[PDB]
Amino acid sequence: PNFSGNWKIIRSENFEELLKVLGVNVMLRKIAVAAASKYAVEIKQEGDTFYIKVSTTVYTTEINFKVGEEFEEQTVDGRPCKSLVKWESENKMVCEQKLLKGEGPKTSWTKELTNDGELIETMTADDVVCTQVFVRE
Ligand SMILES: *C\C=C(C)/C=C/C=C(C)/C=C/C1=C(C)CCCC1(C)C
Repeated sequence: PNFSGNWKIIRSENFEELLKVLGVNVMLRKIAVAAASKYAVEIKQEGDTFYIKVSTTVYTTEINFKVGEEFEEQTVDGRPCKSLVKWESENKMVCEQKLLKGEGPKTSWTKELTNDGELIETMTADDVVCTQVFVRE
């Protein structure tokens, strides 16, 4: 479908609770929550190949992958992982991650296009699910 677009966050839920699972201390969590209110996602999708640029006010990175082929990225708290994206439905993809070194919570993310034109991203650490909602800019 059409994940392609420039997406601006309109809602962020449970992000602090996710970072807490990930071991981030309280005051860095609060500043990161503030940073998540400026979270923007730029997506270019060509077939099952995705170019995704995620950014806040002072930081930007790119995540490029093809559905079904392993790649390397980082968890949201910054630890390197191996990742594999698969479709779950026409408009939703799920990414499973595996830490490259050491241990830690089981992390994953998802992206979904709703039939209202919203992008819904979730991020998971063990038990805790962060949900962020975007609209096209
Ligand atoms: C939606 C798909 C992918 C691959 C996105 C991954 C996004 C992140 C690891 C984003 C982290 C951020 C959050 C949620 C808010 C503060 C700072 C970032 C923008 C880096």
